[PDB]
Amino acid sequence: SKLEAILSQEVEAEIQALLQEAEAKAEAVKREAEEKAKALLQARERALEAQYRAALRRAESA
Amino acid sequence: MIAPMEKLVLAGPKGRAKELLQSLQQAGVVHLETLRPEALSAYQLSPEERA
Repeated sequence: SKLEAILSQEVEAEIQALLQEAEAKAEAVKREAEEKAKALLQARERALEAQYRAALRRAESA
Repeated sequence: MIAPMEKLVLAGPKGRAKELLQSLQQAGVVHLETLRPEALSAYQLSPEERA
C-alpha cells in the first residue's frame, strides 16, 4: 500500500540516518586511532634518533 | 424505517490517525468498533498521553 511503502521507507530512513551517524562516529574513531598511532610512531622515532645519537656519542667517547 | 448503517474501515500511519480521530470526533457521525483480533495491535497510545 501507499502508507505501507511510506512506513517502510520511514523506518528504513531512520535506520539509515542512525547507520550514517554511527559510521561517522566509527570513522572519527578510526581517525583518532590513526592520530594516536602517528603520535606513538613519532615518539618511537624520536626515541630511536636519541638512541642512535647516544650510541654515536658513546662510540666517539670510547 | 431501519437505516442502512454502512460500515467504514480506515487505516494509515499513527499521527495521521490522531488527526483523523480529531476529525471524526468533530465529524461525529460514525459509531466505533474494535475489530482488534486479526493481525492488529491494541493502540495503547502512551503513559504520557494517559497522564
